[PDB]
Amino acid sequence: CCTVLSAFGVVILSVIAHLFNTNHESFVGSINDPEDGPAVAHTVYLAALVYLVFFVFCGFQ
Amino acid sequence: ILSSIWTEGLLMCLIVSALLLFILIVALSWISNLDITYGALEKS
Amino acid sequence: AGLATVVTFPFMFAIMFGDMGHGFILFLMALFLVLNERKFGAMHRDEIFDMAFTGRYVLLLMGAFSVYTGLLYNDIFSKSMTIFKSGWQWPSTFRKGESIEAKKTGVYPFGLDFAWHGTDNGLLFSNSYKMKLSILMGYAHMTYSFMFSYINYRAKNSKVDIIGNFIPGLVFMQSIFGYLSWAIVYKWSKDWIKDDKPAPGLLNMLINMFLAPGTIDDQLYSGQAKLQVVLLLAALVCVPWLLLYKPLTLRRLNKFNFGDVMIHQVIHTIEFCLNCISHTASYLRLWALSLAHAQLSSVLWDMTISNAFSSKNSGSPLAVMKVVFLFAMWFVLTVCILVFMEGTSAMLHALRLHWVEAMSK
Amino acid sequence: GVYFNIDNGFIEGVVRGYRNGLLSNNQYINLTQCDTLEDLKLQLSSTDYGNFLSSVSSESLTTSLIQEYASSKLYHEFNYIRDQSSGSTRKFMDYITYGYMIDNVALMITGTIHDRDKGEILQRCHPLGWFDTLPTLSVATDLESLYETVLVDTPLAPYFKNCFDTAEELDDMNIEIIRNKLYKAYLEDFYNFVTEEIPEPAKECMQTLLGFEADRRSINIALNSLQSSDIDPDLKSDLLPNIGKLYPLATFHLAQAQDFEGVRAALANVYEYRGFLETGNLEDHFYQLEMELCRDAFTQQFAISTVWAWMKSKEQEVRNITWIAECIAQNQRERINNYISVY
Amino acid sequence: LCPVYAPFFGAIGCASAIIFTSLGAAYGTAKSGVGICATCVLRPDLLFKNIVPVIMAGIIAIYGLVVSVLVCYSLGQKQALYTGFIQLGAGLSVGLSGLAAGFAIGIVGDAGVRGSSQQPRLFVGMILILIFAEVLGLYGLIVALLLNSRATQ
Amino acid sequence: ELCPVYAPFFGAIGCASAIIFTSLGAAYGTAKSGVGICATCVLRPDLLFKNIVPVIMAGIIAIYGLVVSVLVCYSLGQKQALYTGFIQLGAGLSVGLSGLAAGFAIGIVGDAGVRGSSQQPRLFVGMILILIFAEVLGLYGLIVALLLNSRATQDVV
Amino acid sequence: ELCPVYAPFFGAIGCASAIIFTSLGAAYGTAKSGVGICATCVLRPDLLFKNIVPVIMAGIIAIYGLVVSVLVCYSLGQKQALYTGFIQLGAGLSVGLSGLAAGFAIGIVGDAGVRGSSQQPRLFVGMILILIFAEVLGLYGLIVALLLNSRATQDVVC
Amino acid sequence: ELCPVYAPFFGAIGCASAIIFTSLGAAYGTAKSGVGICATCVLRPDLLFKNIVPVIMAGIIAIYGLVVSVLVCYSLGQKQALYTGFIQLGAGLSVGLSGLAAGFAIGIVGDAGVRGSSQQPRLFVGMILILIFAEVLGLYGLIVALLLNSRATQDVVC
Amino acid sequence: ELCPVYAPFFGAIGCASAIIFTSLGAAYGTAKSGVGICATCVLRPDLLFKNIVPVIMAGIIAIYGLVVSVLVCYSLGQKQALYTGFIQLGAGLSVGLSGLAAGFAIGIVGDAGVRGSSQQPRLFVGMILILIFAEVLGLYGLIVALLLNSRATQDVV
Amino acid sequence: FSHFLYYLVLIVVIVYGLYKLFTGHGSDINFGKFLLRTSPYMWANLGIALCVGLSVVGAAWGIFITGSSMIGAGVRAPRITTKNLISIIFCEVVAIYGLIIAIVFSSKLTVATAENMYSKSNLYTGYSLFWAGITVGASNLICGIAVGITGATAAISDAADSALFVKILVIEIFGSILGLLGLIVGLLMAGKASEFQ
Amino acid sequence: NIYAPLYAPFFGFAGCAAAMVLSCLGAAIGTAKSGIGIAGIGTFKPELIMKSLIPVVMSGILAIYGLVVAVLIAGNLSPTEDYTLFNGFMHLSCGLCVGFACLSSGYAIGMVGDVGVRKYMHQPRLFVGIVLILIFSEVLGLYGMIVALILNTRGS
Repeated sequence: CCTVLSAFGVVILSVIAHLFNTNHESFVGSINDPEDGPAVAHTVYLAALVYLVFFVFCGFQ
Repeated sequence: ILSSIWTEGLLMCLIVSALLLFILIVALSWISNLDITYGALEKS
Repeated sequence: AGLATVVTFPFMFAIMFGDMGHGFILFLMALFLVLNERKFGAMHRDEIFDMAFTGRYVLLLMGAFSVYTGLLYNDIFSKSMTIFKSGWQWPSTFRKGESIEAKKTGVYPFGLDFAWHGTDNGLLFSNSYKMKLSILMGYAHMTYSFMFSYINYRAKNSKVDIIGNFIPGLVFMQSIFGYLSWAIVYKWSKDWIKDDKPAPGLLNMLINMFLAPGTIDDQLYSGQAKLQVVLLLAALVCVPWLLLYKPLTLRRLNKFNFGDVMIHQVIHTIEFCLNCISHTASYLRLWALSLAHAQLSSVLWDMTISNAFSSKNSGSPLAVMKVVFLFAMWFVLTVCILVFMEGTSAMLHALRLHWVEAMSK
Repeated sequence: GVYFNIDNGFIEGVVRGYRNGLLSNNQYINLTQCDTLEDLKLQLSSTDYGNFLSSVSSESLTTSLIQEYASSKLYHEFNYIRDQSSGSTRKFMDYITYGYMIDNVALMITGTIHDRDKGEILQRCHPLGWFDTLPTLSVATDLESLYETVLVDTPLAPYFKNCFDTAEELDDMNIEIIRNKLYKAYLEDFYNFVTEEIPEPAKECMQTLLGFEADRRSINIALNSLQSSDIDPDLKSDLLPNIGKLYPLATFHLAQAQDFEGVRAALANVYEYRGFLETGNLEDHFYQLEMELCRDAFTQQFAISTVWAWMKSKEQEVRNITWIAECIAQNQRERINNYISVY
Repeated sequence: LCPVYAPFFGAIGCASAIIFTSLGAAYGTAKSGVGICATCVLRPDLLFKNIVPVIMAGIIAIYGLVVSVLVCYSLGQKQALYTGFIQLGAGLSVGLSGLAAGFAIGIVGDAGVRGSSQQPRLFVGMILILIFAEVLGLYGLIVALLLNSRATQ
Repeated sequence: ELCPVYAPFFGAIGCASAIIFTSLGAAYGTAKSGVGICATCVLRPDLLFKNIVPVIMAGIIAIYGLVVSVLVCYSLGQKQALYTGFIQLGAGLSVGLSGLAAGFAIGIVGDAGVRGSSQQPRLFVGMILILIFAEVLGLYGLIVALLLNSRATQDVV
Repeated sequence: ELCPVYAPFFGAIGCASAIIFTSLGAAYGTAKSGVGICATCVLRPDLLFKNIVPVIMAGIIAIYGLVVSVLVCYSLGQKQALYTGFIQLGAGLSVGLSGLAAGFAIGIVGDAGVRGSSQQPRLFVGMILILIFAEVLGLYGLIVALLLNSRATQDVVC
Repeated sequence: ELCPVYAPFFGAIGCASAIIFTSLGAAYGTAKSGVGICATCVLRPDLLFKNIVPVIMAGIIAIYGLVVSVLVCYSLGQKQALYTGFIQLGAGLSVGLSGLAAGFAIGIVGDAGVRGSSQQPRLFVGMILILIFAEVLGLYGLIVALLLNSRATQDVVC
Repeated sequence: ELCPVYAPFFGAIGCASAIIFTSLGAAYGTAKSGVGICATCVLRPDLLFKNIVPVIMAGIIAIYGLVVSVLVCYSLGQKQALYTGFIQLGAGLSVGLSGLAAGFAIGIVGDAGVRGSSQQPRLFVGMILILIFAEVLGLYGLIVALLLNSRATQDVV
Repeated sequence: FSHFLYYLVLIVVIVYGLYKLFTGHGSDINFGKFLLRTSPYMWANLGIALCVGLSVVGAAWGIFITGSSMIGAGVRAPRITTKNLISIIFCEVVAIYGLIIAIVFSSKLTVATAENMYSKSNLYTGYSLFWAGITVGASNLICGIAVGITGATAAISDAADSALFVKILVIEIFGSILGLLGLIVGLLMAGKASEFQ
Repeated sequence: NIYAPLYAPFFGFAGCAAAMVLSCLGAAIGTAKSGIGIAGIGTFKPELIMKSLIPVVMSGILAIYGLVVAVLIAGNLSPTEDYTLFNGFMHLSCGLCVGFACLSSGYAIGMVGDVGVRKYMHQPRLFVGIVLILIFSEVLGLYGMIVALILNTRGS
């Protein structure tokens, strides 16, 4: 079941990292939201790569 | 003023915490009366 | 009744289960069973998976309508979609930390507007919208399933049953809650600010239509005070008429137990006139469970991945394992609660809305 | 009836379902029209007994095997109702079986005086009155070495409070005295349990069902003491229970009842037992009054006395089926309609 | 207007919203788990379909947890009595409702899983009864989440 | 006025009740479900070490109380606010009176389950599954008390 | 101060108590002994007007309460001393809570006496003898309340 | 100072109590005796209307409470003396908690009387006489409250 | 200040309580002994006036209350000291709650002795000998209240 | 032990009232000033919360009373387990009564200005919402318990004979009058009550 | 105004609640305890059920008795009109003397009309006596409603 969670971890976190990179107002637009967009995108995109490693490793099971 | 010891705020904290403690005592007396049907667990 | 169920049960589900993220997950785990229905058909199914695979087409529609209605809402794992152009603009120059309003530019094209997301009074507007949505869809479902009774009595060729049950039922239901569902649409149609008129309250309009007839404090339309008296008399004339037409004309056609017909029609009149009020307030679970699903999907996001978003330690191993662990904790909680142990409750509530509120008309 | 269905919701509705399997008068008339025990089996198979004699197959079918299996399914239904019981209900179910434990004690210690084998005097014992040291009553003869070895760990141990062992071991004359005295102390204890812990709708209609047991046992002790007993009234008054409708004025006159008229004039002053000793079978009078007291205990809803009123009615049903199957197997049909049906 | 004793009612509402709900959920888990353990000694293949009453009792405690978390994010040192008593009402509503719903799920669940082993047609019956007892916690959750939205206005 | 003198009373009661009522809950869970172990391991003592799971899951409730008692104890002070005392009272009661319920449920389910698991060995997995739902009640109380105690001294004056 | 406004409260609840707690002891002595008459005279109905003496002696203590309630009632005023209210409360309690005891004693003795006087007719003179001792307990309370009520408004001032 | 603003509270609860406790006693006397009527007229149908006299005897208690509560109600005033409220509270308690006693007595006597009168026809006169001795308790309470209520507003002032 | 307005309250409660609780004790001692007599001499009615001793000894401890509730009644004034009201309350309680105990003891020993004295004829002397020890309890309470009431107005101002 | 506390609290109340009354300070036990000076939001929120709480504790009460006997009575006669669910429904509607009254009451729950806070209308609409929440929650409690009892009798009389459920459904109708009457009275009581202003 | 303080509607809405809650409590005891006795004879002679629904109807009238006085107390309560404390005490008393009146009358109807209906399956001549005892036990709440109406008209 880790491959399903890992595929959603690729897709959802890649979309979230792209929405932090382009300064989308549903993620950056508030005062309580983080200030720097690509600084959060750089640490969400690496998590997308980590879940892609889990998806490739559990895809050969 | 209502009182100096039994003020307007203490005396309505002790009504809220009496209603809540009444509901607590009732619910604990419900859970205390909970017994297990032992005959449906033995071999006999 | 299982031929109008085939659309209305997934749709009354989707009104309670409104989200493009959970809806796409449910549609995907249904389409997995639809595309693999040949390997699963020749297989021993235990009771839970036999229940899930016997209805592999109820879940495909329950996902396909949930995507549509969660595109009507802006609710994609409790987030908004800035697809279209907004009808609200925010002021450009304002001090930091103060409360500001938005000025209306236009109206949002398809669905609810995305400037209601991080909003203090957005939940009041969503309460009003979803309450009136539940009222109008319950009205539509009840007045659609009430015509099937007329088609039944017409196929049985019984004009006595028509004039005794359908017509006094129709002009009792439509004269009260058809008027309420019309009044919601007519309040939505008028502007009430450009006209400089007070916006009427529709709860204490229907309260005062039965208590104090003819007295209208906030006028909603021209000729309201004399048309509501006509609608009140049309509703009150059908309480003796639905109770006294059919037994007194079955007794006249014997010139058969009159006690078994009169008592049955009294029970039918009391039950129907009770249920016309008791079901239009029971369809507000379409707003209740939708509010519960939206607020739980919001306060799960805010506790799990709103903590994982930080512009500090960008690229650090601890700051990325934070995001990995919080996404895993978010995803298993969404799947375990907000899909399996929330959409099952929405499924069962759209089920009882058919078993009671629709299969009694 | 507001706190009943917490622990007793499922228990009553199954017992109320067991009540609907009581045979009515038409289902008894359809049994009296049978010609063979096989026809009676097939007639019972349409009732809620259905296929209880299925492992018999028309050859070994006697009128005692019907009484065995029809009562055996009563006992298994009682055990199923008892296994789902908890708290005061389970204790109430145990107090019912204590009166069968007393009969099995008094039947087990008479099979050792007569030196009958222990494996055959236990198949005649009652299955509901089973305690784990019941076969070990075949170890001693006197009362003290059967109490102090076996009957201390039994729940019949508080009931040996007046059984005076004068070091005479056992004849058949004093085992009946021990039986009546254990049943006397048991009726006292179970009446005090019903009065103490059983709730109020199941209290008043259970005190009457239990005082009837005490009155019937008082009349049977005071009437069987004429023929096969020569005892003093001061020793006879320790055998009569004091909970019933009949105690404070009439069991005194039943204690010094030396003749049949000493019983009859004592039971003429009580209002609902007069006329029992005049005409007809007295045992049928007591069973008819038992069923009329068990019928109007089902009419009160949220009561645990429905278990007592069910199992005594189902025992009377097994007795009526046994009487009918005894009539249609021995070809005597002069008194086939002597069954008792209030349902 | 905003006294010093005003966050007592909000803190005790946040307390009671999980206390009474966990008491109800514990009764619904324990009493209906006795029925599962008593049923599944003679017919053990019904073990994982009789597990529904303790799951519904857990959903009750989740409904109480939601109100407790959403009340404790609106507490402050200098809140008014309006916010304090509206958090108290939001606690009492879901508390009494989860307590009642958990008692009802516990008393219906063991009877249902006992009747389901004798009659197989009573599984749908006990599920349809327990769904009515489940949404009573929702009926208190509605008032709790409505009184939460009127906290700071 | 914001920081009165009687303000550590509610904080000390919150530090006490978090361990008191979770010790009551864990004591009932150990007691009721240990009577069942001692009754059903006189016949089958080979499964003595797997019936111990109701006792362990009961004793987790006392650790839930201990964590909140330590975290409330290391936030007490002489001149703390009355808000802090109210929050510590709420966090003490939220762990205590919820772990009491969790311990009642663990004791009842464990005593009903270790007695039925010696007659049917397949009931053990169902017992573990019910005891997880009984132990997450105390876990939810722990979550509520930690979210209160993080809010206890945040913007206090 | 010496005759306050709340002073007739104790006099009113002493006028009320002397019939309340007296009549709910007389009711026990009537009911508990009347279920002993109705259960005994189904076999000996010739003793019906002879066994009814416990009910009569339970009705006498209610008259003992009535006399003291009337005498406390006709000494009430708007402006009376608080001493008078205390004395009238004491007299009302002295009649009521001792006539309650006398009624309990008459009720417990009377049904035991009438159920036993039909087996042995020489127990009736013993029932009367025990029942006079059980009934004089209310007469003692009436004596105490009359000696209080004679002291109520004797040397009161203000 | 002498006719305060909270003064009709005592008269209001005195008007309430003379219905509350009196209807409670009358309800006990009707219920417990009607159980015996419906339990003995199963096999004795002709005695169905002779046995209503406990129930009628208990209804006269509620009529006693009704009369005193109406007569208190027509003396409640806004500018009422506190003495008048105390007297009306005493007169309400004196009817209520004595009619409760008489209702207990009639309810416990009357079912035993209709259970024994179905078995012995000469026990009916004894039942009626014990019920007269039981009803006279509530009659005493009504006498005390009518003598007491007549003293409210005699010499009231301010 | 030494003689307040509320001072006759305690004296009136003492004068009432002197006879109220002794009437309760005498009622218990008369009731149980009367049940014992009426149940012991339906067979041997020759012991009717012999077994009347528990009823008489229970009736004496109500005369013990009637003495002190007259001696307290004739010392009640409007302007009396609060010390006098306190002593009269103590005297009323000292007779009342001791004669109540004496009545409990006489009522238990009385029927336990008259139900057994119908069997053994010389248990009557033992019954009287135990009832003397049960009636000197009320005598001790009488002595205590008579020593109090001789001091309620001795050196008062 | 509970009777000992009931007597101890009563003795302490009598001793405190007589001590406060004898010393000329008996007006210090002032229930009217207690009503004037406590916050109206306490009474309003307490009435709303007890309305929706005590409707649900009666609905859930009736649900287990006529649910456990429905499942017990359905063992031999399983043809009741769907038809007789209207007895669950009749005792479940008393919770939606309390819910739709609690929301209508919470609509009257705004922020009142501190200068007119203990006014006539603000205190009126605290008292009205308190007692109109009590009279709806308690009425739906008692109605839910009565409908549960008369549905538990109906669930067993249905399994006895099928023609008895129609005859004993009428008793459930007369029992479910009560929650609707409480629904009416709680709307008439808070009918003239305004918002907090 | 010292005779019309602002806490006076507390005792008027308490009169409303005591008039409704205790009267529907009495009505519910009277319909539930009697429906137990009606359903108890459901199998034994089912034809006597529809004739025996009278202690359910007479129990339901006791809720109308509380409904009338609850409407008539709630109609005298407005935040703009002056409302004396005399009026509030009077509404408290008229709700309190109808609530326990209907409660006692419902207890009496519930205890009478299930024993009567439950013994009525044996003797069919009981029905006139049962209806008569139910009338005597149902006028108990009518007495309290009469007192409540007179007291409402007096206090306003």
